[PDB]
Amino acid sequence: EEVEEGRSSSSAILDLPEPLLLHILSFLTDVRSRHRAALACGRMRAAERATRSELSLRGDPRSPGFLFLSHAFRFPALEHLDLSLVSPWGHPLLSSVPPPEAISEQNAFIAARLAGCFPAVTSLAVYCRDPTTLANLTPHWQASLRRVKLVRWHQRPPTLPDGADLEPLLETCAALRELDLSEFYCWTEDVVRALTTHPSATAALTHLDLGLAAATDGFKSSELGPIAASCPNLRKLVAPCLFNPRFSDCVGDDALLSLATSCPRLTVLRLSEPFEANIQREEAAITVAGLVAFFAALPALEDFTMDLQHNVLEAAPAMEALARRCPRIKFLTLGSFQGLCKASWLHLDGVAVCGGLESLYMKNCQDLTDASLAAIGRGCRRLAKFGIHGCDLVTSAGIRRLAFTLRPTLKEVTVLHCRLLHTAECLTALSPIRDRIESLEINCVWNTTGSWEMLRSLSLWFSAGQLLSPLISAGLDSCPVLEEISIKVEGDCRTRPAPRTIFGLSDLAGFPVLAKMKLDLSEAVDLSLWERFYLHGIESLQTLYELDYWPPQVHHRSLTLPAVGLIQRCVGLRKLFIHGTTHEHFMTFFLSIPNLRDMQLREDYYPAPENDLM
Amino acid sequence: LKSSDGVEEAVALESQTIAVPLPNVTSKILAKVIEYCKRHVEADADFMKIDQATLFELILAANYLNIKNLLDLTCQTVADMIKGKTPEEIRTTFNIKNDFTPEEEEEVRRENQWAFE
Repeated sequence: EEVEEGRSSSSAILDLPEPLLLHILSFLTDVRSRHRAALACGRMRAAERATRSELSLRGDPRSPGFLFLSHAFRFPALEHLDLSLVSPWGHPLLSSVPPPEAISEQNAFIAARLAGCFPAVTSLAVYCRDPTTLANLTPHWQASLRRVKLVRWHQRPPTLPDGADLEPLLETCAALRELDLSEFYCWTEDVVRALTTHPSATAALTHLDLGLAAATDGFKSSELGPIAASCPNLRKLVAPCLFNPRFSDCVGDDALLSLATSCPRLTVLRLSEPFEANIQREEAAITVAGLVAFFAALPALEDFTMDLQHNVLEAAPAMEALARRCPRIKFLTLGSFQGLCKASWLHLDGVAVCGGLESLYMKNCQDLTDASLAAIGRGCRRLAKFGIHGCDLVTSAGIRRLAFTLRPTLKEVTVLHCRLLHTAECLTALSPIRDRIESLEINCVWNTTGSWEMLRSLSLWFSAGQLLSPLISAGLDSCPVLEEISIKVEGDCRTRPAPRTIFGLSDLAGFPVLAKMKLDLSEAVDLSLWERFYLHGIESLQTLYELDYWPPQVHHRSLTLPAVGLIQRCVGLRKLFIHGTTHEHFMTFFLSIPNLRDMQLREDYYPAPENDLM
Repeated sequence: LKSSDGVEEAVALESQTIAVPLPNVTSKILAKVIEYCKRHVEADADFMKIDQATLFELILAANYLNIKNLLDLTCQTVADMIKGKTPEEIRTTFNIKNDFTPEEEEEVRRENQWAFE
């Protein structure tokens, strides 16, 4: 006969050997929970500090408040350190360039303190205004620094020699393997000069991302050629390229084969064409026979993106080549490839033959049909993610049959700007996975005229002036686990909304766990009237916790006064990021919003405004 | 395999301490350990719907018997219990006394301020 136990002095969790407590804490990735854990008791504080694996530094590490923290503020196991978000956002961090002997020993001090809190860093992200930031910041970590990510949305300092931005890394950091320049504005010449003149450093590199703030027209054949040739050990390459054959230095069959031959070990390759404006059907210098040879040189390839404006024609044989020569291919994104799957009755062809595919994304395939979708559904039984963008011959019946046939497996769907697929009809088409779909991305196009049980994430595209409200009637009325929403507005102000009409943000109020919003109006264009239109009713999203807001775009992007007022009524916000500026003092947000913690003005677009002097 | 009390099969290579007595794991906990190892074959969240006390005994057993996979799931569960809770609710759940002075507590808050959430 069991008796009920009373108040106990012992704590099972604290009575575990301390290593087992560290092991538990190592599984806790929510930062707010980790901070809360450290506040529970002294032992959990030790466990939290001993096991934190990543941190994004908040505040100004030049301030006494940071430098004169206790030695208890120590993270001995921390691998990834992100300094790119330190205040004030985008200012020079530990630069030698004066905004003379004081700046040097103040720089040395901050660095030493950072190395004191973060002894074990193997990956660093840093906002990098000029190379002396790197010179001051890497001596403490040069032995162990494996991945470096550079962030700069500002103009390249105009007096720097070619490649100077990357020199301090390439001279000093012998453990460097991974270089992420996706958000780093520099010239393509900088990358070429640095990477072809440092063979010691460059021969060891395995991962390279060359997005360069999405502000270049693309790497040329004469730039990509030498870069590849100097990096024989590349396993991952992400780069924008010039593909327009009106330019003689464009990337074509020769430049592609030369990349594969110089970097035979590639597993991840993502090439894209920077999009201006108006290229629709103009052909690329990439041919099907060229791609056959190309894929045959890349037997380890697993993840392939070739996102073009310029067209590659009759690509099915190249897809069959991909399946045969790259037996590990799993992740495939193609833009402006034509003839991807013809779908003859007796056999599977093209992309339908790639049986190992887990993700498939197709843009601007003009001859992709319902028949094509039938073959892909029969051939690609492992598809977890499916997307189509600007595929004007696919119908709701193609989607519906694909969704039904791939029911065991399909979790993420994108349908964007497909001519025959309006929103209501496309939502109905997804019926076979209504109770299974985790992520959905669609553009909203209305017709004037079962819960989504597992839908965690929603991304929506709109034209300027268009309303959100009809989304509820269109079929997304019940979404019990929907926690994040992304809204992006395209087009120009050539349609004024009727007076007293609003976008309809308050119509998301019936989603019980919607905590996160991305509202991107940067490409949407009196600016205050438009902000009123889009933001009105944001206050009624009761569980809204994190907001990313991009105001409309004049080189500064300022929130108007009604925009500030409507955001300031979001009483649940814990995190607020404005990608642009405000005339308002940042404290008015902290005072209006009782539990606001993380707020920052992140001007993460090129060119970022210079605000340097006090 | 012997209990603390007094139970044998071929799945036993899953425990690396084994690779016949086990004096530190009780009969109730050994029955559950074997149950987890049987299921992990060639052809889980439910198994983890147990009380807090049994959970902590299972962590202890998984460590002792050196079952990497069992220790991971069992410890991941505890981490999920910590998530989303105030410091007082963490304390309540796990029966922790607050050993901090108010000044130490303020130091912890001031330090936490240096990371983004």
